[PDB]
Amino acid sequence: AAYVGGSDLQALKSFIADGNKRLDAVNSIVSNASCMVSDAVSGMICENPGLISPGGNCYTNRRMAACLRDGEIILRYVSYALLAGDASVLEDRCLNGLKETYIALGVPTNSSIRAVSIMKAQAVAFITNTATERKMSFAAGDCTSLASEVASYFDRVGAAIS
Amino acid sequence: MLDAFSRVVVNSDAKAAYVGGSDLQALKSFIADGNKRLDAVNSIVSNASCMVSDAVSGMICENPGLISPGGNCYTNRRMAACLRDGEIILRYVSYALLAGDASVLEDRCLNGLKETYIALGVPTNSSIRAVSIMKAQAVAFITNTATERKMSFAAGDCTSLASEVASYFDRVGAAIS
Amino acid sequence: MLDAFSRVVVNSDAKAAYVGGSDLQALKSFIADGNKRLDAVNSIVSNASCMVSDAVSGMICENPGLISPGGNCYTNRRMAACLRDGEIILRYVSYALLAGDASVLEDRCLNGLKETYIALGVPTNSSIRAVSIMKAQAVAFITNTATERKMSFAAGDCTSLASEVASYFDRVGAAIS
Amino acid sequence: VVLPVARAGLAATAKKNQYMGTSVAPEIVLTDKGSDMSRKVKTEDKKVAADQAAAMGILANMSLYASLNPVKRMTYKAKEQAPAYVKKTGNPVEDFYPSSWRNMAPVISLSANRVAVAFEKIDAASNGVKANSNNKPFWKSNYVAPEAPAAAYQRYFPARIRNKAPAMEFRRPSFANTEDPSAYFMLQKETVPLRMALAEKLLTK
Ligand SMILES: *C(=C)C1=C(C)[C@@H](Cc2[nH]c(/C=C3N=C(/C=C4\NC(=O)[C@H](C)[C@H]4[C@@H](*)C)C(C)=C\3CCC(=O)O)c(CCC(=O)O)c2C)NC1=O
Ligand SMILES: *C(=C)C1=C(C)[C@@H](Cc2[nH]c(/C=C3N=C(/C=C4\NC(=O)[C@H](C)[C@H]4[C@@H](*)C)C(C)=C\3CCC(=O)O)c(CCC(=O)O)c2C)NC1=O
Ligand SMILES: *C(=C)C1=C(C)[C@@H](Cc2[nH]c(/C=C3N=C(/C=C4\NC(=O)[C@H](C)[C@H]4[C@@H](*)C)C(C)=C\3CCC(=O)O)c(CCC(=O)O)c2C)NC1=O
Ligand SMILES: *[C@@H](C)[C@H]1/C(=C/C2=NC(=C\c3[nH]c(C[C@H]4NC(=O)C(C=C)=C4C)c(C)c3CCC(=O)O)/C(CCC(=O)O)=C2C)NC(=O)[C@@H]1C
Ligand SMILES: *[C@@H](C)[C@H]1/C(=C/C2=NC(=C\c3[nH]c(C[C@H]4NC(=O)C(C=C)=C4C)c(C)c3CCC(=O)O)/C(CCC(=O)O)=C2C)NC(=O)[C@@H]1C
Ligand SMILES: *[C@@H](C)[C@H]1/C(=C/C2=NC(=C\c3[nH]c(C[C@H]4NC(=O)C(C=C)=C4C)c(C)c3CCC(=O)O)/C(CCC(=O)O)=C2C)NC(=O)[C@@H]1C
Ligand SMILES: *[C@H](C)[C@H]1/C(=C/C2=NC(=C\c3[nH]c(C[C@H]4NC(=O)C(C=C)=C4C)c(C)c3CCC(=O)O)/C(CCC(=O)O)=C2C)NC(=O)[C@@H]1C
Ligand SMILES: *[C@H](C)[C@H]1/C(=C/C2=NC(=C\c3[nH]c(C[C@H]4NC(=O)C(C=C)=C4C)c(C)c3CCC(=O)O)/C(CCC(=O)O)=C2C)NC(=O)[C@@H]1C
Ligand SMILES: *[C@H](C)[C@H]1/C(=C/C2=NC(=C\c3[nH]c(C[C@H]4NC(=O)C(C=C)=C4C)c(C)c3CCC(=O)O)/C(CCC(=O)O)=C2C)NC(=O)[C@@H]1C
Repeated sequence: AAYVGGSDLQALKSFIADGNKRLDAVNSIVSNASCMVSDAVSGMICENPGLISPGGNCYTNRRMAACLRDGEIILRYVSYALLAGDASVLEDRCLNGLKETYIALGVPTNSSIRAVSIMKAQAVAFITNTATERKMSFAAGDCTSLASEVASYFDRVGAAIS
Repeated sequence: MLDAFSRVVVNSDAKAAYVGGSDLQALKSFIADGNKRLDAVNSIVSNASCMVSDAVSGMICENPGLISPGGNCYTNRRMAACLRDGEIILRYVSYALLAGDASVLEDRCLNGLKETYIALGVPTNSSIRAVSIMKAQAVAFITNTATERKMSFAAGDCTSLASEVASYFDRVGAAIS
Repeated sequence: MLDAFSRVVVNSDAKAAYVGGSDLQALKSFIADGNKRLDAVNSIVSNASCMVSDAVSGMICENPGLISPGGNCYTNRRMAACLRDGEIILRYVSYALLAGDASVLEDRCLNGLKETYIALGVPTNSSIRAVSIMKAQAVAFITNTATERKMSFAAGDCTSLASEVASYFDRVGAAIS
Repeated sequence: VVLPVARAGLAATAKKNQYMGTSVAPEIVLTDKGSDMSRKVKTEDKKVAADQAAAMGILANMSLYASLNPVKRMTYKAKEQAPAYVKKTGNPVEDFYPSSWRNMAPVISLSANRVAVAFEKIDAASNGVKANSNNKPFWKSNYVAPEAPAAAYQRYFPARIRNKAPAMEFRRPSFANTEDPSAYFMLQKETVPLRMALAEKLLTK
């Protein structure tokens, strides 16, 4: 574990002018991360109700608790990727070996992509403060560059499972 | 066959669930007469106590022999079982109206109900008369022609749901026949 | 013991007596000339159906006008009542033989009988002939001189018991005289 | 001259991601109270847990949505699941209404923006005796009755006395001059029957 604050935090903010903007975009995802994963996986089942049918992959409480875990593990790496600005840790630790794992278990990759697609939609609403149900208080300005970057990190997830 | 909900409730996983909030509003998009169908269920469920009490008492009026000495609604438990079954029968029809499917009504409730009733010596002809009285109050409530209690509704036509409920009760009559 | 036997036949709330082993040996000590008396009453009860049918069939053979219209054995109801009375009288005479006294027969059977037969129009002279046949039958069975049945006994004389039973039958004809 | 299991392990280890079977994900928490001395960012690897309790809420609520939706009912025709083996007993009361399912019925509750369904055991009663009082728990819990059997003259013979007579039966000891515990006598009373079939057969002859 590491901590950065005070005078040392201002040093890391000096390396990139959007240091406050980048940190304000991680605080809109980790504050809503519980609502995001719960809505993504639920929205995956509204679209494809065969997942909670007999023979489904989200039938039984043990499997869906693992499905809910996976969207959280995925989202935590993408949130770390935004804070760090690089996809290196996301690719090396989370996405390397995921698809070979999923085919053996029988996890459907196409519906798994739908959940990641919803979280990417939920992410850019929170970063750009355009959510219809909830708002956050921000200094006035434009974060369109950062919200584009988060979309790119979700597509590395989708590419790795395709 | 069951549906998605009753399959989890027979597994003893969860006994209750709710659809609400935004997810309810998405459910409205995939149904025609969505406000209408939830309104017709409300008219049955909010009168569930009065409907059953009217039905079995009407069965007593139509034939007094059920509370005869040597009858079958003699002793306090058999009468209480009569009120219980009429309540149980009614609530499945209210769920069948909600999902628009007789399957859970047929597989869970109606399956084998007749041979049970023959084993208990239940008069099946009079059980018909209870569930056919319960039909009459349902169609009266939905079309809002009910004399004693009037509901407040946005205007429209509800013949379709009125004809739908009469089919469901008639199916119960067929299995119990 | 024998007084309690008389209460068992007279009372309406008397536990049906069963007697065996040491209580049957006690009874054998209490009855006067016990084994011959028990063998005398056994010979009656073992033939009682043939006795009553033959006695009524005898009184009818000798006066067939009893079966003509206006005859007091005409119609099935009358014939049945006559057959029934023949068995009742035989049964009370068999208890008088068991007891060695007429009191149960007099008190329970013969008191009031004359007046009922007079009131009903039952002919007492032909009744006395039915009784006289069952007298002859009873004397024959007790002395083992019946024509078409023999019973098995230890050798001896039972003429005292036959003479006693004759006195009980002769009492029925003197009461309805 | 080849060890295949050793080659399989070494080839697998040289490519396997160490993190893939551990569910460890980076946690981020940021503190900000509007002063430059308060702002602090920390990161820490932490294993993500499976909350089986909250998974029930999603599974229950969506399956109700999946059943009330009528167009997903045809574009997604779900599969029949065969029920588990439970032995049958021939009585339809226990075959068709076993105690695990018996008396359950769906309560429906409709509110502003909420539709809720709950399966509940429906009890009702008369006086203070309930319908399911027949099946009370064990912690809330005799002699046998015998089988029942199938007048101007009245001054002389009352109705309680008419046609009533003694009845008697015997069994002498089986062997001459010898004791026998199987020997008996019985003394009783009974009303003589009408004998009407024998009286008809005798009247015909
Ligand atoms: C099935 C019935 C089904 C779903 C359930 C649900 C899935 C879904 N959700 C969106 C859009 C969004 N959901 C968001 C999450 C939340 N909003 C909040 O206020 C709280 C904090 C949080 C948890 C509930 C967000 C932020 C969005 C973004 C846009 C918006 O505000 O609507 C979608 C649409 C995805 C897209 O935009 O393409 C879906 C599919 N919807 C269902 O129908
Ligand atoms: C014996 C005396 C006997 C009665 C018991 C009674 C039985 C009976 N009931 C109906 C019809 C209806 N009962 C209804 C129930 C009620 N109306 C309300 O407002 C409350 C909430 C509720 C409880 C009292 C309803 C709605 C009806 C339909 C009538 C209508 O159009 O409103 C019937 C007639 C049904 C039929 O056989 O066709 C009977 C026989 N009547 C008795 O004689
Ligand atoms: C008309 C055709 C007519 C008669 C009917 C019949 C009536 C009658 N009966 C007796 C005498 C006896 N009847 C007896 C009965 C039986 N004997 C048996 O062996 C069987 C088991 C049993 C049932 C049929 C007996 C035992 C006697 C006594 C015989 C004896 O004399 O010792 C009589 C004659 C005596 C009398 O006059 O009272 C009569 C007339 N007889 C008919 O003629
Ligand atoms: C895009 C996400 C938003 C938006 C974001 C902006 N925030 C700006 C200034 C700002 N934000 C913070 C808080 C943030 N910095 C930290 O160090 C911490 C965490 C420890 C948090 C989470 C600060 C401190 C600041 C600086 C101003 C201040 O002192 O309050 C900002 C202005 C640009 C800039 O200052 O660099 C923007 C644009 N605003 C939006 O409208 C979109 C939706
Ligand atoms: C026949 C049964 C009735 C009839 C039914 C109608 N109801 C209409 C509108 C309406 N009803 C409700 C309440 C109901 N829908 C819900 O979602 C909820 C809560 C879950 C309940 C139980 C609502 C909210 C509405 C919509 C109100 C609006 O118009 O904005 C209606 C109009 C058309 C429609 O929307 O379906 C009809 C015809 N009305 C009658 O007169 C008969 C007797
Ligand atoms: C006139 C009745 C007979 C006759 C009868 C004799 N029987 C004699 C002995 C005897 N009889 C029985 C049966 C009787 N005793 C009972 O306990 C019961 C039923 C519970 C019955 C029906 C028994 C047991 C005995 C005792 C001898 C034995 O069988 O072991 C008997 C001899 C009496 C004596 O002197 O002790 C006689 C004379 N004999 C006749 O010749 C006429 C036709
Ligand atoms: C939900 C969004 C999906 C779904 C997911 C399931 N995943 C299951 C097991 C599983 N998942 C992973 C990958 C995951 N674990 C990690 O450590 C990493 C990151 C470093 C990732 C992101 C693994 C390795 C495993 C297996 C090990 C384990 O059980 O924890 C799973 C259960 C499979 C089973 O039935 O045995 C499910 C259901 N499945 C779906 O259909 C939706 C789309
Ligand atoms: C009143 C409308 C009727 C009638 C009712 C009676 N039912 C009796 C017992 C009984 N009922 C059922 C079926 C019921 N149980 C369920 O779980 C559900 C479905 C969800 C159904 C609809 C069963 C299986 C049984 C027997 C088991 C039990 O209740 O403990 C009953 C008592 C008779 C008895 O138990 O011997 C009555 C009186 N019968 C009538 O005559 C009127 C018309
Ligand atoms: C057969 C040899 C007769 C004959 C007999 C009939 N008796 C009729 C009625 C009757 N008999 C008695 C006496 C009887 N009942 C008792 O309870 C006792 C002793 C405890 C005895 C000895 C009574 C009291 C009655 C009237 C009540 C009843 O019927 O039970 C009878 C019916 C007459 C009629 O209804 O027409 C008949 C035929 N009848 C004959 O003619 C021959 C001689």
